[PDB]
Amino acid sequence: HMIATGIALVGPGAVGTTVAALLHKAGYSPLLCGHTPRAGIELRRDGADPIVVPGPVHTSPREVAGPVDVLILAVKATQNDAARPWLTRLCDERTVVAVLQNGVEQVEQVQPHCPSSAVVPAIVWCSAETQPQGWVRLRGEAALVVPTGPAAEQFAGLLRGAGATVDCDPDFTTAAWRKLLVNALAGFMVLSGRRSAMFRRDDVAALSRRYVAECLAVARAEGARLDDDVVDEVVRLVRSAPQDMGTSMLADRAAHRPLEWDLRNGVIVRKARAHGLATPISDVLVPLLAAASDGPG
Amino acid sequence: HMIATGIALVGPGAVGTTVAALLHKAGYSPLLCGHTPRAGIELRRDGADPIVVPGPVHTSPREVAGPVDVLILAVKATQNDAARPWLTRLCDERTVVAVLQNGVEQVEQVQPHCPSSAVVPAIVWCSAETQPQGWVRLRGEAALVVPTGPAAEQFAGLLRGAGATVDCDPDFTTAAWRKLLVNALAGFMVLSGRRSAMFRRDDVAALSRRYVAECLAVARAEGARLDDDVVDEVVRLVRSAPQDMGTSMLADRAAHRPLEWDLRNGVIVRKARAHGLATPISDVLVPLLAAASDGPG
Ligand SMILES: NC(=O)c1ccc[n+]([C@@H]2O[C@H](COP(=O)([O-])OP(=O)(O)OC[C@H]3O[C@@H](n4cnc5c(N)ncnc54)[C@H](OP(=O)(O)O)[C@@H]3O)[C@@H](O)[C@H]2O)c1
Ligand SMILES: NC(=O)c1ccc[n+]([C@@H]2O[C@H](COP(=O)([O-])OP(=O)(O)OC[C@H]3O[C@@H](n4cnc5c(N)ncnc54)[C@H](OP(=O)(O)O)[C@@H]3O)[C@@H](O)[C@H]2O)c1
Ligand SMILES: [Cl-]
Ligand SMILES: [Cl-]
Repeated sequence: HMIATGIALVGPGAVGTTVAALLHKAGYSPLLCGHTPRAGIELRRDGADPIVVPGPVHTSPREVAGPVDVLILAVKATQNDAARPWLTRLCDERTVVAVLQNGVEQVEQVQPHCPSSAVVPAIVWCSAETQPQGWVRLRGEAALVVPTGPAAEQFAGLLRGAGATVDCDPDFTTAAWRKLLVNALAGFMVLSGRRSAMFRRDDVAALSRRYVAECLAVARAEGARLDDDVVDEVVRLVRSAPQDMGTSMLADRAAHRPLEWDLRNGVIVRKARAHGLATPISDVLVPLLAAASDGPG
Repeated sequence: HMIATGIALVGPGAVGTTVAALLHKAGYSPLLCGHTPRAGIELRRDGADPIVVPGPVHTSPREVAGPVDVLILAVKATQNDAARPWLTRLCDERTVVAVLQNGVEQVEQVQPHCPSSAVVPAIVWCSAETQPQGWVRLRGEAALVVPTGPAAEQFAGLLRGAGATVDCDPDFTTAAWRKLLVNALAGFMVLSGRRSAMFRRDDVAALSRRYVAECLAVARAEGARLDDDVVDEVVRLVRSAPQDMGTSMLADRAAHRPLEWDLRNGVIVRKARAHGLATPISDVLVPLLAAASDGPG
C-alpha cells in the first residue's frame, strides 16, 4: 500500500461523480459505494467530452473490503447515519476521510463514525445535477476548499495531482461560513420552486440582503472573518448565475426526498441562540423548510 | 323574463361547478362560460351521487347572447381581466353579478367591468378540487356569505331556493376578513408544498399564530370586528382539517398556473401601509409567493 492509493467514494451522486470522474481520468480506480445499483457513473461537464467511471456501484458493505487509504464521503448530510456502515467497514486509523458536504458541521457529524481516522472537511463550490437520463451535469469547474494541516494537505495533493482546483485555507471557519451564506440564501428557491433568476426581482433581492445580514451576524459570532460587503456580494452572485441554475436542495424537494434544511438553514437558528442573537427571517423560513422536507402533509 | 331566470356561470371550475350542480339539480339550465372546451361539467360530493351539468362549455363570448338576469363569476381573480368580455356581452343594468372569489376586493375589481350592474360579493366556504379525471371533488357542504340589501337578498333567494346554505351578513366587511385570515394562512401550504397536516407541527403552529395576529391588526384597521380568540381559532381550524386537505392556491402552484398571491397575501401588506402597520412576516412570505407565481426562475 506504499505506492497504490486505495480510494473509496461513498455517495456516488452529483458531487461524488464529479470527483470520481477526475480521479478516473487521472488513472485511479475508486471503489464506488452507493444506494442505487448501477454499472458505472457518468459525468458530462458542459463543453467537454463525457467521462464514464466504471463500477459496479456496490450497495452492500459486505461486498467490499477495507481498510482504504482515502475515503471520500459525498452523501447528503441527511444520509450520514445510513452511510455509517460503509465507514465502519472501510476506515481504520490510517484512513483519511474527506467530507464533501455543505454546512459547517462536517467533522462534528462524521468523526464519531470513524473515531480514529483524520477527517478533512471540504467545502465544494460547483454546480452538479443528476439528469433524468442517469448522467450528472457539471456546469463550470469545481473548486474545493479544505483546511491546512497534514491530512488536509495529503487530500489536496491527491486532488491537485488529478487536476482539481483546491485551496488549503488556514482560516477554514471563515471559508465554511462564506459558502453557507450562499447556500442558506439558496433555500428561497426551495420555497418558491424557482431557479436563480428569482433573485433578479427587486422584492426578493431586498429580502435576500436582509436575510444574508441576519446570517452574517451568526457567522461572525461563530468566528467567521467576513466584511460587510459580503451581504450585497452574495446577492449579486446568485443574480449573476444562469437563470436556470438551481440548488441541490431544490432538486431534492422536486424528487420528494428529505432536505438538508437543518444543515443549510436550521443551523442559523441553532447557532444564534448561545450568542443571544435574533433571527426573525429564519424564524419564518425554517419551519416552512422543515415542513417541506419532513411533513406531515 | 318575468318567470324564467336567465343564469350564466362564468368560470366553470371547482367553485363554479359546485354552484352549477346545485342549480342544475334544482332544475335551472345555467349557461356555462369557460376557457377549456367540454361537453358538460361534473360535481362529486363525498358520500353523494355525482351530478353532471350539461354544457357545452362556451369558450367565445360571440357564441352567447345576453343580457342575463344573474351572472355568477367564479374565475380566479388572476383571470378577472381575461373574463371581462363575458361581462360586457352578458350584463346590463338589470343583471345581478355575484363574485365568488376569495379576498376582500371583489366589488372594487369587478364593478368597472359591469358599471351599471349590482355586484354581490360572495365569500365561499368550501373544499372543491378539480381531479385529473375531469370531475370536481367537493368535501363537505358549501356555505356562502353575502351582504344584506336588495341585490344580495335576491341572489341569496336564488341559491337558498336551490338548497344552498347562504348567510346574509349586515357586517360583510367582517365576514370577508374572517375568511381572508384563513386563506392567507393557507399560503404556507404553497411554500412548503404540503397539505393541512403541516399545521400540526409545533414550529409551524407557533409561526401561524404570529402570522394570523399580524393579519388581524390589518383586518381591524380596515373595519373587521373580530375577537382576539380568532388567532388561535384559525390555527385550530386548519389543524382540524383532513390531513390531505389543500388549498386552491397550492393546486395552482402544482399545475404551474398563476397564483392569487396578491389577493390572499399581498393584500395584507398593501392595506397595512395607510395605517402605518408593520408586517414583518408578510415581508418574508409575499416576495416568495409572488416569485413562485410569476417568476422569473
Ligand atoms: N450538487 C451540487 O452542485 C453541490 C455542490 C456543492 C455541495 N453540495 C453538497 O454536497 C453534498 C452531496 O450533494 P449531492 O448534490 O452530490 O447529493 P446527491 O446527488 O443526492 O448524492 C448523494 C449520493 O449518495 C447516495 N446515497 C444515499 N444513501 C447512501 C448510503 N447509505 N450509502 C452510500 N450512498 C448513499 C445517493 O443515492 P440515492 O440518490 O440513490 O439515494 C447519491 O448517489 C451535499 O451536502 C450537498 O449540499 C452539492
Ligand atoms: N376551490 C375551493 O375550494 C375554493 C373555495 C372557496 C373560494 N375559492 C375561491 O373561488 C375562486 C375560484 O376558485 P376555483 O378553485 O373555482 O378556481 P378554478 O378551479 O381554477 O376555476 C376557475 C375557472 O375559470 C375558468 N377560466 C379561466 N379563464 C377564464 C375566462 N377568461 N373566462 C371564463 N372562464 C375562465 C378556468 O378554466 P381553466 O382552468 O381551463 O383556465 C376554470 O374552469 C377563487 O377566487 C378562489 O380563491 C376557492
Ligand atoms: Cl499540492
Ligand atoms: Cl331566502
